[PDB]
Amino acid sequence: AMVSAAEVVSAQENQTYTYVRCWYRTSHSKDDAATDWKWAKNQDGSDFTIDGYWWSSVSFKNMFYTNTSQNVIRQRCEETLDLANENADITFFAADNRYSYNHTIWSNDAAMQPDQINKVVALGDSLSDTGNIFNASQWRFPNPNSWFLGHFSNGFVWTEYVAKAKNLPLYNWAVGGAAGENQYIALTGVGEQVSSYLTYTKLAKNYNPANTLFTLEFGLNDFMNYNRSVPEVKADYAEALIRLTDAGAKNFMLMTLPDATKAPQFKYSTQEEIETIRAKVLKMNEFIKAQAMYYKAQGYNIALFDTHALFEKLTSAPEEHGFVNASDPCLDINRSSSVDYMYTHSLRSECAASGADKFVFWDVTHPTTATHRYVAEKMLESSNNLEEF
Ligand SMILES: CCCCCCCCCCCC(=O)O
Repeated sequence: AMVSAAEVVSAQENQTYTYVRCWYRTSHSKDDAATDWKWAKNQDGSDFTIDGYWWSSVSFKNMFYTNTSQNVIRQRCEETLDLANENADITFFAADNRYSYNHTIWSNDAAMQPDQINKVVALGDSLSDTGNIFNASQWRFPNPNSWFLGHFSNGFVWTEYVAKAKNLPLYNWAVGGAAGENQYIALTGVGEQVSSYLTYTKLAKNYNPANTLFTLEFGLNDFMNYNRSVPEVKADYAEALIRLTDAGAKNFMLMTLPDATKAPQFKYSTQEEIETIRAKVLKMNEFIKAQAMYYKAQGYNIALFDTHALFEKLTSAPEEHGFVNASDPCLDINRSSSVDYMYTHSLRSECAASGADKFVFWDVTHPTTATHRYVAEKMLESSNNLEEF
């Protein structure tokens, strides 16, 4: 059951209030990842507060549960900041004071919800993480001057673009790792993400898992550091889907893995290492397609997007997709060291000239926010903008 019914009522009845931290990109340019924050206000100038309750598992990572909708909170942030900036890329969190870390706000659903997708729940790695490893690392990994507030990019990741296009709240369980290295590998596992999603949603009011759109992508971390073999990663992926569908999940956005060996990171790897990872990716992608077919045959709503085929096109012919460069990071990083994520980096001259929206890669591994937007747009086109869901 994860949390007893008694524990749930006791936590839900422990009613209180908290404040809202409104984050925003300080520059009008997506070349600058730097952010700042302001407390949300009401139109009369008074502090905006939200009512609800706190809950943390043995993780001690506190989530605030409110009846106030994500749209109302976003609206308060937008009006408070009054930034005539198209690239403000506003995000928000619960915080009692300046000492507080960035707590996720869960907006409780109404008892009478229509049978329709009303939220996005993301699971995965640094292709989806919006702040979990950042929060875990105490706002250090990745550096907030060169990576957009805990996202491994210069802005929003594909899940945020998918959720925004559909005007849906996004709740993130994805956790960034370290490409080609062993840092955080016992903490980033999809098993722990599914367990966490199953524990925290038990505290939500009127939660109907049938109304959640689940996104899932992982396996590249394990293939890059040799932590889990192809069959071990296939088993982990199959387990995540078994556990989620057994817990009432009905809707999934699945994707094949892009060939990470096409990223700037692998300029510094040996050909032997590259061919090994490429082969694991190809093997995993056939399994992902088989899993999508398996759940579709059982009557689940599955949208499978071939991200692998898209990144093959993006890296071989960037000019056909609106990019000038798919071979270098936009940031002036010329090695593959996890240590670089702790520091500030200038843009390399070619990226300063063209703008970050014309580069496929932000750093040696991760796509820029323009690439994330393109992937989101291509996925939304393949799924005919909520067709099966
Ligand atoms: C060709 C583009 C490839 C994009 C690779 C994205 C990085 C995958 C995530 C692996 C690191 C991690 O987050 O644990």
